[PDB]
Amino acid sequence: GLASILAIGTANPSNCFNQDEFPDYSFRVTKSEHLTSLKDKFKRICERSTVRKRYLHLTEELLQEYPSIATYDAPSLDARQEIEVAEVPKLAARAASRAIEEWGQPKNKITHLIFSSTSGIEKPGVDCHLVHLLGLPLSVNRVMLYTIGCHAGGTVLRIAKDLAENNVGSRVLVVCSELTVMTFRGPSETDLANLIRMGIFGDGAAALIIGADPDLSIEKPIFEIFSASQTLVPNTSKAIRGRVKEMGLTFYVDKMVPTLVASNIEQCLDKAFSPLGINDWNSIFWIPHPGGPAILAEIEAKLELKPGKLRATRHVLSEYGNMSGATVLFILDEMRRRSKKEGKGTTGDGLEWGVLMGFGPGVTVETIVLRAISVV
Repeated sequence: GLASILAIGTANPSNCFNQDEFPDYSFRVTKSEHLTSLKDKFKRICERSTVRKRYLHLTEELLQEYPSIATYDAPSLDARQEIEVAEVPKLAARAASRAIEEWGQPKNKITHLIFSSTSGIEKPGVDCHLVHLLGLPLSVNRVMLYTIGCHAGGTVLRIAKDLAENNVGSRVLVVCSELTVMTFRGPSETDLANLIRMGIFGDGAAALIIGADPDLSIEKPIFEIFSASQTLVPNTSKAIRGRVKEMGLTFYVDKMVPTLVASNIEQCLDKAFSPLGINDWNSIFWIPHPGGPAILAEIEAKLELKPGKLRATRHVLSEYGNMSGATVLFILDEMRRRSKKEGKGTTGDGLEWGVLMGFGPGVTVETIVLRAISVV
């Protein structure tokens, strides 16, 4: 049958930053408190973000130990790499442990590992580090995806489906582990995209167990991955940009990205749901990647979605910020948990069919058709 999500675990850095206090904090540790005009622009960015809290690995203590990271352009990649090759696997392990505990099965039955990370590019990779941290079998088939990034939630589900469905008895540990250590830099009037980034983006790791043909005596499917499509939006390379440089990972998101996504989402939805004869975008549950509040606003407006469709998505954006590829997996967890707490008939807010969408560099749209499972 279809590749099924059997368990979902999440983890965040232990340090929590309230958005109210973040402009004061960020401008102090980057020695920028004298840039009162720029700090005012960032408070406004933070007020419109709809982000209330984020978890960040970067503390004032780490910036004091690695002062190059607190600047904008100073050579800092070695420092960032030293932090992330250690921390990306550790956070991944915390999320994978929660996923494996919910799953309830022994780690000997994990046959595949898909690991997506922006950070910690190294040989051997954070996928190997995770195998040794979790004590996974040495024979686990690994797919290490470095630097995708924001659509990676859809990417790992697309790859997990084919691995799970082509290997009888296979159980796929999927992990997205995202720290902002690699992209964090001091504020500048010469980089608006990075002001937005330092307002919206938070750290997090989400892990899940995928298998086809679960043993229903011991395993509980939460969602089925019905189909997975990727597409490029034509002539939109350069709309979402990042390069690994001596200053770490650079970051650019164009102000037109909300419009570009909303302008293309209908084609993706039509290709995904026409085979099912589904047409009404209010009749399916929604897991859109919350790049920011503007992208969610434009999707709602364009598809004329009812006021509550994106409740789960907005909750995760508000409570954790944008955790890149991990975010949609956090939203899957939020949706199934809210569904149980509100006594809905399915894991997908009482609805049978759902869409999960990643938006990232390309510009790339990852469209996953999910089937919810009946709760009783």
